[PDB]
Amino acid sequence: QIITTDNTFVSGNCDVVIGIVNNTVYDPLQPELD
Amino acid sequence: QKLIANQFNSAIGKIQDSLSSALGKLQDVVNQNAQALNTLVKQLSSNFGAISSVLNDILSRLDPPEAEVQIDRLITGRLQSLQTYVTQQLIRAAEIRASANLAATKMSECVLGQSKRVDFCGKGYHLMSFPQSAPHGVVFLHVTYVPAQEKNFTTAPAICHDGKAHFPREGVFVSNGTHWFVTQRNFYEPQIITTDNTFVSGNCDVVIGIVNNTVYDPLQPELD
Amino acid sequence: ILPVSMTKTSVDCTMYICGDSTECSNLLLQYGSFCTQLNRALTGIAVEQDKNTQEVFAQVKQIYKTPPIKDFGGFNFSQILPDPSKPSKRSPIEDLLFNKVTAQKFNGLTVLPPLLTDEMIAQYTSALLAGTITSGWTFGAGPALQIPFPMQMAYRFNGIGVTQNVLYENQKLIANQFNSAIGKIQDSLSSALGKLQDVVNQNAQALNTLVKQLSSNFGAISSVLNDILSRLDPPEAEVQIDRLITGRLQSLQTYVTQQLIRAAEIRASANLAATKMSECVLGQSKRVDFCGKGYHLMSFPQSAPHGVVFLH
Amino acid sequence: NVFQTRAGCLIGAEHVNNSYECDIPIGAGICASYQTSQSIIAYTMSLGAENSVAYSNNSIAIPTNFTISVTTE
Ligand SMILES: *[C@@H]1O[C@H](CO)[C@@H](O[C@@H]2O[C@H](CO)[C@@H](O)[C@H](O)[C@H]2NC(C)=O)[C@H](O)[C@H]1NC(C)=O
Ligand SMILES: *[C@@H]1O[C@H](CO)[C@@H](O[C@@H]2O[C@H](CO)[C@@H](O)[C@H](O)[C@H]2NC(C)=O)[C@H](O)[C@H]1NC(C)=O
Ligand SMILES: *[C@@H]1O[C@H](CO)[C@@H](O[C@@H]2O[C@H](CO)[C@@H](O)[C@H](O)[C@H]2NC(C)=O)[C@H](O)[C@H]1NC(C)=O
Ligand SMILES: *[C@@H]1O[C@H](CO)[C@@H](O[C@@H]2O[C@H](CO)[C@@H](O)[C@H](O)[C@H]2NC(C)=O)[C@H](O)[C@H]1NC(C)=O
Ligand SMILES: *[C@@H]1O[C@H](CO)[C@@H](O[C@@H]2O[C@H](CO)[C@@H](O)[C@H](O)[C@H]2NC(C)=O)[C@H](O)[C@H]1NC(C)=O
Ligand SMILES: *[C@@H]1O[C@H](CO)[C@@H](O)[C@H](O)[C@H]1NC(C)=O
Ligand SMILES: *[C@@H]1O[C@H](CO)[C@@H](O)[C@H](O)[C@H]1NC(C)=O
Ligand SMILES: *[C@@H]1O[C@H](CO)[C@@H](O)[C@H](O)[C@H]1NC(C)=O
Repeated sequence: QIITTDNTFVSGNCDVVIGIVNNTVYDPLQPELD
Repeated sequence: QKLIANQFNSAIGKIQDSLSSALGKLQDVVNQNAQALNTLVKQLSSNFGAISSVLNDILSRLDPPEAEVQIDRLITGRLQSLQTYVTQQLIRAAEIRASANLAATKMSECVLGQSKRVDFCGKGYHLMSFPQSAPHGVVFLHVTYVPAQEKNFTTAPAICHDGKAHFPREGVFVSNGTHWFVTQRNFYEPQIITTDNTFVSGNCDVVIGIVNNTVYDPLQPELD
Repeated sequence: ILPVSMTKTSVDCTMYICGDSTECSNLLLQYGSFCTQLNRALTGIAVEQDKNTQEVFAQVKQIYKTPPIKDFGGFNFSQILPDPSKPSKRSPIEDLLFNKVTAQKFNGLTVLPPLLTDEMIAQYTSALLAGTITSGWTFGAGPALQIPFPMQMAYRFNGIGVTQNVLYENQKLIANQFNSAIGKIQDSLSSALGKLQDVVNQNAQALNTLVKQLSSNFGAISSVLNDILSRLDPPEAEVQIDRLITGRLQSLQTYVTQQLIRAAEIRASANLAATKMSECVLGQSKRVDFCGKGYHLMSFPQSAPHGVVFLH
Repeated sequence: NVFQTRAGCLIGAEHVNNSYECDIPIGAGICASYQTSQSIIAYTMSLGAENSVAYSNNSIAIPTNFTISVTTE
């Protein structure tokens, strides 16, 4: 599935996990407000 | 993650130091078997009411027609002793079978997965178990999860924002005196009360305990 | 109703098989290993019965006291919690069960008192009840916390697939239904006990058979061992004496085997009751039809004579 | 010297009104231990730590830390 806000929750900063990757979020409410 | 890894390593070292200082369950059955074996060997040293303990002596000093009653008495005494030993061994084998069934269920649940039943794979919230080889038995290193430090909080079962009652999906409304936050029941993770973690169910005139709070409504700022 | 312990007894050979004669002890030396086996089995049975109470009631190392505030959101806990009017610690329900369920030490068949008294068992049940109504499950899985009983009941509702918005909207209805159910089970329990009365009756029957076997001649010319010694002479009455000893030894071995089977059954029942306490009482068991027919929420253990009951 | 309890007559050890943990069981809720010179003392077993949990209708406790403990069975 496309990584969105509904299935992913945010917690903490970025420099807290030894294993992290760079990716993007679709933000499924951004195109709806256009 | 480093703190949890260090805690796990310290716990492993602690149980390794504690186990080096004897075992109760494993040493009991060996002692009972040794006592039963010793009693079985010592049974033949008695006479069981006869005039001799060893069949050779009575068979030598007396003819087998004269030794018939003594040999029969020794036969029935040894038969009674063997029957008692077999009954005791059967009871012990039933106990060992029950213990082995319990250990097999423990290996199936706590080792091959995370058992949801509490107080079955160690005191506290169970995480995983590490079986280890033992002579005539098995042990389990039940890695559990228990709380250490807690704080007193003020709780409210519902929140009435705009005439509708808000309930936490997974967390619970807690307060430190001035503000209100939602956190899980096993860890303190205060979060701002929003629409995502709260659902509206009816009005706020049906619950005995409620507080006058607000909802951040994260949809609203992004609309501008 | 699940029994957890039975009557502890200690039976020896010199007091049961033998009487006031010395030659009985002399002839008992050839069967001293059997008497050692029986004494060790009885000692192990008593130790097992003492240990069974610890695995069921002593689940917490800390004693929890009931707070004086009895406002639990409408839930009436008068019957399960102890009352200050009675000097004993037994709960109203426990007092009803104590009187609901009802010498043999003449011939050396002494009764070993339990390590934990009935007052201590009632105190353990009261501590478990106080921990359950104030923390729910955190007092049995680590450090004890505090929680209102309405929130604890909402938490128990969430463990069976029902959301918490159906609880606070009709909390008065739930409290009234719980109070009515407690009153109904109190009224029904006053009308007897099936599992608890079976073990006591079985032990009494076994002891009665044990004292009745002494009146049997076992094929000899007399029942008591003193009449043959007083009437006959030792060397020709030694066969009758030996017949009496072997008959009494067979009876004692049969009694020991029956008590060992009963003790194994009692240990199995005690393990079942301990698992029921640990899952249903100290938390919420997800196993269907394990803590009662239906969706389990919580259980309240109550002290019973030589047993324990569960109010799921 | 001589103490009379529910589980018979106990000699060789004195009786103390203080209640501690039970090391060597005796019977009827009374145990014995070798405490402080030093001598064997018979006393009623303690049932645990006598503490009262502060319960209120608007008070909850949320833990903030944890320890990863391993129990050997
Ligand atoms: C993931 O993205 C972050 C930020 O976009 C990257 O961090 C930057 O790394 C470069 C070179 O290593 C630095 O000059 C910047 O100062 C960093 N920025 C920040 C905000 O830390 C990171 O390198 C990226 N990871 C990968 C694997 O490409
Ligand atoms: C209770 O917790 C809240 C959340 O951290 C505290 O509110 C913050 O306090 C700091 C300084 O103490 C301020 O800089 C923040 O702006 C406050 N947050 C908000 C949203 O206003 C609050 O102080 C805590 N209460 C007590 C008594 O310590
Ligand atoms: C929470 O706020 C509401 C609205 O301000 C309060 O409801 C009012 O309560 C007063 C007296 O308690 C009444 O005279 C008003 O008619 C109420 N208005 C409405 C719209 O219901 C409510 O009392 C507050 N909660 C608490 C606990 O004080
Ligand atoms: C909890 O239930 C008990 C029942 O055991 C209630 O006690 C009764 O109260 C009524 C009201 O005056 C008396 O007429 C009865 O004689 C009481 N019975 C007993 C056995 O004491 C008690 O009032 C209930 N408590 C609450 C808060 O509902
Ligand atoms: C939770 O408990 C752990 C273990 O007691 C704490 O970790 C200790 O932290 C102190 C100071 O930060 C160090 O000096 C110790 O060496 C740490 N011990 C271990 C085993 O790592 C941790 O700080 C606690 N967390 C909180 C928020 O109090
Ligand atoms: C995985 O382990 C290897 C071995 O040290 C290391 O080189 C690598 O960076 C690690 N990757 C992550 C994501 O931790
Ligand atoms: C919470 O309050 C009670 C009494 O008000 C106190 O005994 C307890 O220690 C407090 N908890 C903490 C974590 O301080
Ligand atoms: C808690 O109980 C006390 C005593 O009855 C009462 O005064 C108070 O209003 C109650 N609080 C809530 C939130 O129900």
